[PDB]
Amino acid sequence: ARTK
Amino acid sequence: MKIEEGKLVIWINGDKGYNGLAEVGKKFEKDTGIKVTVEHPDKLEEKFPQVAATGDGPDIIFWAHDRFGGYAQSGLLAEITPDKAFQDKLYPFTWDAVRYNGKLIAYPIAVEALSLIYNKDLLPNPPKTWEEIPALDKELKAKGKSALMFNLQEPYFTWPLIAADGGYAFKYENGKYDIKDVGVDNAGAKAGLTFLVDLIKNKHMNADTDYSIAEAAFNKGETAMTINGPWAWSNIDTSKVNYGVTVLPTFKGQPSKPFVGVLSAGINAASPNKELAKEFLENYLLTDEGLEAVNKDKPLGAVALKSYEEELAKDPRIAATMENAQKGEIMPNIPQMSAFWYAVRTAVINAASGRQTVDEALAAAQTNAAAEFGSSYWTSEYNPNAPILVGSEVAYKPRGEWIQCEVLKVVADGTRFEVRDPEPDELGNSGKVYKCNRKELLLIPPGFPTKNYPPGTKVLARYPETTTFYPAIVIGTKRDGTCRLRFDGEKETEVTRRLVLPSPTALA
Ligand SMILES: OC[C@H]1O[C@H](O[C@H]2[C@H](O)[C@@H](O)[C@@H](O)O[C@@H]2CO)[C@H](O)[C@@H](O)[C@@H]1O
Repeated sequence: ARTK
Repeated sequence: MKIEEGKLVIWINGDKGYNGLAEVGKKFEKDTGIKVTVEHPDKLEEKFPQVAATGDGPDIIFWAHDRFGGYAQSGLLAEITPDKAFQDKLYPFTWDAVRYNGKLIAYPIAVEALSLIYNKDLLPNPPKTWEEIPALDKELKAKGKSALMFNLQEPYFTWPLIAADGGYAFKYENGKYDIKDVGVDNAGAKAGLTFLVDLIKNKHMNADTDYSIAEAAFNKGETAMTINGPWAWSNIDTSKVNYGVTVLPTFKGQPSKPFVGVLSAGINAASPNKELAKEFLENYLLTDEGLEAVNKDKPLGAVALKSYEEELAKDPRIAATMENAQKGEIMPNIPQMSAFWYAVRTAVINAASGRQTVDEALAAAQTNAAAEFGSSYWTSEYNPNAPILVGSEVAYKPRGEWIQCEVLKVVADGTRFEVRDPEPDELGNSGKVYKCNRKELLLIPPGFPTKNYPPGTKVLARYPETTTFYPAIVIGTKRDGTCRLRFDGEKETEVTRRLVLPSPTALA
């Protein structure tokens, strides 16, 4: 997934 | 013993005569010394399987017969044991509606169909056709009235128009419904839904109208017509409106075809009170006096009990109900009905709101009406947990971050899923596939949200520029529906309501  | 033992708990929908049913309860209580509690929880048709599957839930559940084949298939309903003398008391048609796999799985109570209800003072001669409604609305708007308001949030009320020119749910061939032959996306269904959408585009109806809004408008004399069933007549009687109940308008010269429902009472398969339930239903409710008590509260429609029906048969509103019923079709009771209703609900709402075209909305419904679905273990009053379908977007918990995934497979009656994180992974640029259970995912609802989370609610929300859901707290909600959040462990962050989910950690 894309993460912060 | 089970906590349920030694009393009766009965569930019935909030639009039915639950107070009348409790009067029947009191007669039973007087004779037996056993307590009866009637309840009308919201979404009871969805709640029942969850509680009955654990051996809990009400002893008796009331709903239209369409949902009972699914309950029976799932092992949630006891086979009922009326003798031949009792069976003789009810119309054979009504017993047929409560048969599943050749077994009686509920007691039939009454036949329901929608009719056109009209204000005789505003409209002494109601339209015979749907096509007449636009001009009538133009006429009535000049005096600050409207032609027609009915519930647009439940596909039941739009179905008569969808079916009129050829829409159907499941095709009946060789004594059975073919779950691979769905008719929600044919020319007839498209034509009917298009007419509805055009009514809305042309400001003759509002896509947001629901049961309560339409009822209030009709009963206050603001709209000249509504579409409703027998249960609604009591509230109209109490209002100052002079009303008639009549045949639904035709569409393209063909009758509207309402679904016919048989209100039915099932006995929970896990109930330790099956004999008490049988005594209540056979000896108290399904009698002239029992049905009269319920009917006096909210009309039942055309009752299953022959002796009492001979009276109701003369009511012009009942004649109209049966005329509409004859022009319609009996709902199937197959397990696929719940998937069908979710699909058609979504299509009607999305087309009415303009979010999707009629063709787009009905194509999706055709696909999903025939599909297996699941639900998240996690329930919330603010966000739906079903249906989780192939193509749904979910948050998935890897084995406090949750990741956005697409659903690829739903298997084992919705207890197991295959979900894919579509972002490139070291083990595949098309994304990583996981297998998971109901506790490991949350549904991201695909449609416009319906409810705000109260300030202070712990949530999982997608962080901007990520596809990961992180724990947060709701500070508040903007008018437009946007959530103002404080993310745990990081200015407040604004996140679209669609991307804000329940927190299983908080729920647990
Ligand atoms: O809208 C889908 C819904 O339709 C039927 O529910 C009816 C019910 O039969 C009526 O008695 C009354 O309560 O209005 C309901 C519609 O809001 C089906 O019986 C139900 O399973 C389905 O979800």
